[PDB]
Amino acid sequence: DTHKSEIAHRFNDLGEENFQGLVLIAFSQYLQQCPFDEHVKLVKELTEFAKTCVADESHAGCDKSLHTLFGDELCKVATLRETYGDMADCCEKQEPERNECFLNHKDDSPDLPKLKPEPDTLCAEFKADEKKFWGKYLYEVARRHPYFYAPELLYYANKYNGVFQECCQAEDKGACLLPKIDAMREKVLASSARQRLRCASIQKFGERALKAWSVARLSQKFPKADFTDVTKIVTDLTKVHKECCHGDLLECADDRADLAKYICDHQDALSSKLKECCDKPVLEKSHCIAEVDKDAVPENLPPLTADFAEDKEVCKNYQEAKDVFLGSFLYEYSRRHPEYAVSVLLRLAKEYEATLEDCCAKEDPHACYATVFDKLKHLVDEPQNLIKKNCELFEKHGEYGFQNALIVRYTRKAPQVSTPTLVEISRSLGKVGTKCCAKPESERMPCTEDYLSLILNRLCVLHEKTPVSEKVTKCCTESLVNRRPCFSDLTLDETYVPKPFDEKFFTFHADICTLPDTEKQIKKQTALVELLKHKPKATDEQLKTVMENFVAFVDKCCAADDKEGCFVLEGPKLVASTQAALA
Ligand SMILES: C[C@H](CO)OC[C@@H](C)OC[C@H](C)OC[C@@H](C)O
Ligand SMILES: C[C@H](CO)OC[C@@H](C)OC[C@H](C)OC[C@@H](C)O
Ligand SMILES: C[C@H](CO)OC[C@@H](C)OC[C@H](C)OC[C@@H](C)O
Repeated sequence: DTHKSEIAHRFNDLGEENFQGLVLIAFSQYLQQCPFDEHVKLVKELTEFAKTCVADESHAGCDKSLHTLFGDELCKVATLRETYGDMADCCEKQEPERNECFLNHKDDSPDLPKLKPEPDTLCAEFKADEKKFWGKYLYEVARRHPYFYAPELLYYANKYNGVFQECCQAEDKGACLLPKIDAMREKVLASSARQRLRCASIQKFGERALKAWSVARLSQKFPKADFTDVTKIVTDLTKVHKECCHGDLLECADDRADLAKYICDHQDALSSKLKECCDKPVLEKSHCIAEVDKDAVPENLPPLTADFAEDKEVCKNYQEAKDVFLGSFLYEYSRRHPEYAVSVLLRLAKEYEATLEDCCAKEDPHACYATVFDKLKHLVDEPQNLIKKNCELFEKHGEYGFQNALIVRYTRKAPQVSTPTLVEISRSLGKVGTKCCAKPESERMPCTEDYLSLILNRLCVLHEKTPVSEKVTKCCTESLVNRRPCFSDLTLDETYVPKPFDEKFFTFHADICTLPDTEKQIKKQTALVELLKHKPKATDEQLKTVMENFVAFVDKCCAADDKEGCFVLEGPKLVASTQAALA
């Protein structure tokens, strides 16, 4: 009834600016290939209707579900079948099947042109119309990242406004803007891959998967909070995420504000670090809570062995409520160990489960489970050795070299995967050395495992849409928690049948010389994957040889008088020599 006017409710809660930015973000994530101009028209239609409903909630159609009015507007796009083909058959369904149908067509890899920041243009547009400028930013990020966490995206537009405000008054605009745009881009991609994982985890493993993970993570952040408080916040947070992942962006933002306000209302029970956040306006306040540091572990917490090893009544407590007991173990263990990664803590709780499953059936269980922490130690040693061996590799070779060593590893593990994905994934895995290796001791394992989760999740998303490795299938779907170690344990796929040498990847036109350093690296790393797809067992000496000849060749032609001529006429020599080197 009254609150059947969901659209009026949302508009009242969020205010017009946020309402519109959220509706814009929604259209952009569902119809990633429509122009801004079109999306602005749809947002204005729905805002105008919301305003009619606010004035009068009994107006016709004002009682429809917000998500229904929104799906109806999507279906009312004339080019819908021309552009999105099958997507239009979504329209023939009732909700919530219609939406689940639309969501299915969200495109994780839409391959839209690269935005190349032209600072003077950016600044002319920003000066012309600040509000259109920000809209075009939301649209452009949102269409590229159809699962971006919508309220954070509103936040980024507000935050970076100060950028343009200061930078666009300067004469040397590009010196001011370009470093900041780079940093903006960094946060955005980080944020995107994080939200992508939250959505994949809900969709492929269930809401409970994301809850477990959140319980670990918040217990580290708010180690003084009570289990029941963590539980309340995680559930409310998981609803917010499920809503954003399902395209319910207004309800998602509305629920998040409520959560931010609840966390500020109760900060004394939660963390003293929250004081910084709580006098801020709503988007910054939520951002600031999402980013707050771990509070200090309180004094006087009993040793974990008191409740979970020494205690003679573990088996009783576990059999009486298996799930609460493990949840509680997870909370207790997480609060005391901010230095452990979330997934390591989840792996610890699973192994603990396994142990009690075995131990409680036994004659005398207490003797069996009392040494459980000795059993668990390997789950902490292995991530540690991973980090140790990889960080020395990274520092021995630097980022690009480290990327190249993972190119070799990953092509072997998953040779069926497409070369652009193996290059993209391997370059990100190597950047995990750049982001994590130099961090403090108590940050290295959380940082390493968290970025590995984000990048393997990106591999799983791409792969699940066009499956070509049974092994990558296995590691993606068998267990969210064991993804990283499942991937880590892969050896050369002995099932794989080598492809013939693909020469095009070792032959070039003159415009290779003109490429940015990154694109040049990508060309080389692409060649590298191709070497291995052809000869997965090539020796390091062969690979270095080929790649040294490759760089040598490009140098030589790029320095020629006739570049094209040297590439085309000499190019067959690199091909010939490369093959001779693989004999
Ligand atoms: C579609 C329409 C532009 O005409 O809305 C986009 C606009 C309201 O952006 C909202 C976003 C939160 O703005 C950024 C801040 C700094 O104004
Ligand atoms: C209001 C604001 C929403 O993003 O609060 C978030 C805060 C409670 O924690 C975010 C934290 C990093 O958990 C994310 C996990 C669930 O992947
Ligand atoms: C909210 C809930 C307990 O009430 O916490 C999640 C609980 C099932 O964690 C147990 C354990 C970590 O599960 C291992 C799986 C989810 O990876």
